[PDB]
Amino acid sequence: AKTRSSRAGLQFPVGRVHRLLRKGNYSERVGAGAPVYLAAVLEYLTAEILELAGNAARDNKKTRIIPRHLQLAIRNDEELNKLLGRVTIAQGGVLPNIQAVLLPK
Amino acid sequence: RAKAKTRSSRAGLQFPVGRVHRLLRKGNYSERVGAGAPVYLAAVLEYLTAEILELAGNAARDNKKTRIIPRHLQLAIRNDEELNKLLGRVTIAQGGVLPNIQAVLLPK
Amino acid sequence: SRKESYSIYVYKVLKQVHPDTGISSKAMGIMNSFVNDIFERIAGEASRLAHYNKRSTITSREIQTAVRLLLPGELAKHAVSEGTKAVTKYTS
Amino acid sequence: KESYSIYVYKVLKQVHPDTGISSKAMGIMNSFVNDIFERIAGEASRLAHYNKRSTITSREIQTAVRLLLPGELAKHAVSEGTKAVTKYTS
Amino acid sequence: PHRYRPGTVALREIRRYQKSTELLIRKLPFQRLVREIAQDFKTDLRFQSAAIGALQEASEAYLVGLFEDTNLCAIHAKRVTIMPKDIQLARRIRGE
Amino acid sequence: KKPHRYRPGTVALREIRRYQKSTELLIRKLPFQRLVREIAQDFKTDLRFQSAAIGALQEASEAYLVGLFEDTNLCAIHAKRVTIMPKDIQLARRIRGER
Amino acid sequence: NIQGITKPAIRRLARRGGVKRISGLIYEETRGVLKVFLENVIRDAVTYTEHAKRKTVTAMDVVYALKRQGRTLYGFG
Amino acid sequence: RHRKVLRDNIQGITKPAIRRLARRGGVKRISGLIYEETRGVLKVFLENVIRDAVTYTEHAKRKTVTAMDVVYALKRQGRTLYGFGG
DNA sequence: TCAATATCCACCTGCAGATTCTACCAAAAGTGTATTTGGAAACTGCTCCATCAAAAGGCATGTTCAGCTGAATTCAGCTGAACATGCCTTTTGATGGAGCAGTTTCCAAATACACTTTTGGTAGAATCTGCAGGTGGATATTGAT
DNA sequence: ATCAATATCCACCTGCAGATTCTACCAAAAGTGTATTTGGAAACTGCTCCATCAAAAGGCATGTTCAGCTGAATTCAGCTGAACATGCCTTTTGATGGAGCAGTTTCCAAATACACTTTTGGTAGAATCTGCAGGTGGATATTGAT
Ligand SMILES: [Cl-]
Ligand SMILES: [Cl-]
Ligand SMILES: [Cl-]
Ligand SMILES: [Cl-]
Ligand SMILES: [Mn+2]
Ligand SMILES: [Mn+2]
Ligand SMILES: [Mn+2]
Ligand SMILES: [Mn+2]
Ligand SMILES: [Mn+2]
Ligand SMILES: [Mn+2]
Ligand SMILES: [Mn+2]
Ligand SMILES: [Mn+2]
Ligand SMILES: [Mn+2]
Ligand SMILES: [Mn+2]
Ligand SMILES: [Mn+2]
Ligand SMILES: [Mn+2]
Ligand SMILES: [Mn+2]
Repeated sequence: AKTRSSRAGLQFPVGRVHRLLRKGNYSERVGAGAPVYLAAVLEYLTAEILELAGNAARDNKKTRIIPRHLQLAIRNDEELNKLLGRVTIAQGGVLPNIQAVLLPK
Repeated sequence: RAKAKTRSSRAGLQFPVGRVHRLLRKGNYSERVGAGAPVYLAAVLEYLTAEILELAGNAARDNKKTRIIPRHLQLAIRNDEELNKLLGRVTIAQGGVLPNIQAVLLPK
Repeated sequence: SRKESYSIYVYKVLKQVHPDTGISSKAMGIMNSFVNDIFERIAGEASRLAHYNKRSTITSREIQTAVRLLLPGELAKHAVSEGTKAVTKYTS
Repeated sequence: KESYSIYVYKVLKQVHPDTGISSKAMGIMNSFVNDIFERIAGEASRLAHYNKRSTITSREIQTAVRLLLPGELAKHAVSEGTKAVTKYTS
Repeated sequence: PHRYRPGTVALREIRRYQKSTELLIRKLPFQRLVREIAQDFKTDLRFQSAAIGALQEASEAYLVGLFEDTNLCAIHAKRVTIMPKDIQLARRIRGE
Repeated sequence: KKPHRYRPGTVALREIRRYQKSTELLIRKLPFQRLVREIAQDFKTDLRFQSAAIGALQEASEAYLVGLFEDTNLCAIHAKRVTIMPKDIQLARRIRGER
Repeated sequence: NIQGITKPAIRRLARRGGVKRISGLIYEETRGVLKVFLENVIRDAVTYTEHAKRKTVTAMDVVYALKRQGRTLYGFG
Repeated sequence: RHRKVLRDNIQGITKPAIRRLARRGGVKRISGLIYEETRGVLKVFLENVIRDAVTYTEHAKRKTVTAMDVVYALKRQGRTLYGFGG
């Protein structure tokens, strides 16, 4: 017995991704490599975000990542920020940022 | 095998129901397509086309012109609030812009 | 190498609304662009609607809802009238 | 109801073995994964249609990734995808 | 007796609320407003609590971002005070 | 008689009316063509272009710049100025989510 | 009910948006804006709700409406 | 057999052309630093569209950028363009 | 620079409660075969594309110079911030029940495809025709008298 | 209370490049007939939400005081617009040659199709441990008087 994800060296479900592609009304047919590739990409992005968010969680002396940590992680990363420029993260709040002119002296 | 009558004729439309149906079928939108869907869609597309051509034709006559040009389409769309909303992110090639000067820029 | 387009239908409609008015080739190109655009918007939204509700069939109801989502106000109401009337007549 | 929760958690354990995640944050990760799935699959679908191809392959996925992802993320994601396909194929 | 100068407490509040993530509008009035507006579209509607919550997160995120842009407009006009004029400029440039 | 001379602004206003009335492309065709081919050459070499492709690029670019200048103008006027400055462009593009 | 969105709430939102000083006329203005926003989302949301032949607006209806306004929301799926 | 190297063509977008564009945009008065600024902005814009366009061209295994490639790039950048589908 | 305050910020501990762990079981995924088929390779017919050429005039560039704009400054009216009081709205916690979702079964009705004809749509060819420019005279507007 | 000095409209005119109509073949609808799905109408049921009641806490509305910000008023020095001469280079039209799209045929590597059996992920309580609710005290900042 072997899963496709095991073979591809992935954690994300290749079979599921493949099935979602087939039933997603995207194309009449779906190639064997497409769900492997897609699953790999999704896993990679997830890994990057969890990496940074985990860093923020450790910085806040917490063992559990919360939405705030995800917001901090995403917005303080230029490319992740562009990728998610039109996305609202519930309970994420905003980056602390005060316009210099508003400060005293 | 009777005398053929088109779906567009039955629906009372100018726009091609059969073509629209085929495009729905091969556009990978759903596994199945109901009989009424392409009729409805063709009707809507036809109607929208009619509204825009109406306004653009009016604009063309306002310029003492008998042929609609892209400029007329722009005038029609932008001077109409709802069409402007519908096409807010659309560029009309050779359409130019609405004449509009900010009051403060006028001589005082 | 035959190319299809909405040109003749756009022209028929034009002759309906302005019998003595013509249209440049470029303006016709813009109209074709328009029709294809709205087609993709409505069909796409209807596809999503069918998927959200676990339905394998796009019907006139999906099309109608999509029209209501995509078009503003009176444009939407009028479009809905045209669509519904066309379907009711067609079935009869 | 399905979700990516277990896979997100596995990945999390890979990159931070002693770190957990709140329920809300997991919900946000699920939203994220579904979102990017739709962006990439949608773009790949359009790519296939434009070129009159009936099959979405890894090549459409790759091109779609290059269109959707910025800079370094695109390069690395492409690398991971190709690498995964190569390994799977082996 | 004590008195912070105008601006100090404002700034302190900015730091406080930018540090946190809690919803800033009271639940019940928002609920009431949402159900009221919704009644004008479709009648005898009900709402999941999560639906109302979604609406509130979205609304507050939107308003906050708008206030950021508004602030930028005010500062652009060499002011520290946001005015309706600033909001209107921001919304016009946003295409709202 | 000193020769005729319009006051600063009059000819500017005249030009505004003129170009808002018309639809012709305002950038010279050949130099735009060169710019496009240069930039494209930096992504992929020995590319060719349909003439309509470049035309599409120019229509899009000019519509974009014109709209940008509208917003920029509003930013300048907001600051009680009549003269658009780089600050105005930067504000407009920031609020647009371009930067 | 629009008055239920009080002045200090709007001040809190502005503070989160980094605003240091606030004109008195802002609040009413803000309310108008808020109203419009809600009207736009809820409308679409309800549309989805009625397409599903339901009487209860779900979180997903809202999410789809927001998504279609290009106001994508994470966390309510 | 091959054309002269394209160099510094962004300067081909002259001061009066930019002035004309601004006029259509309703601008009455223009700071001297605007033009260079504009050149930067346009440059970025083009880079973003053309990039995607070329991507499409490369996906189709073509060596010729078509109007449709451009149209698709503009569309995916939320810059929908009418009039070139023909 | 300074006493005299007020407010953050880190750190602490007791536990309520979110999170992680477990184990059951439909429902997906996997699997073993068996058949099809999309599209890539491989000519190849011809569009368009790239580059160059001449010439003519439209437009870019540099120059001069002064009007008026933007920037810098001054000042005080009145707006918006901060703070103290006390009322009431919202928050929090229950209870009851009906009004929606969510589900199964089963057939009538709706759709899917393939086959077989027909006809509306297309590509040039043959015709038709605005309108682009070209001319010129009234009307409007502008800046200095 | 106007004249010059320009720019802008407004009508008229006609040839031709662009639009429209005409022709006739044929791709793609339409008609027809079987094969598959599916929409819901009837009939149940656990639950979500709504309606109503209730206490109480903290958040908000209000009134007072005043600091300081916004807007008006003023002043000036350069910058940017207007105008003009030069001559470059864009535009226009066409030639020349071929790179590179498309069109057609051919045939397998890759994908779909079934019939069943494993494997797995969703679910809801148990078990496990982490934030958090407040409280302390030390760091950090602020304020007004010098
Ligand atoms: Cl593949
Ligand atoms: Cl239907
Ligand atoms: Cl105002
Ligand atoms: Cl500047
Ligand atoms: Mn180069
Ligand atoms: Mn066979
Ligand atoms: Mn084949
Ligand atoms: Mn000034
Ligand atoms: Mn005072
Ligand atoms: Mn016929
Ligand atoms: Mn003319
Ligand atoms: Mn045939
Ligand atoms: Mn078989
Ligand atoms: Mn088996
Ligand atoms: Mn398992
Ligand atoms: Mn702890
Ligand atoms: Mn605490």
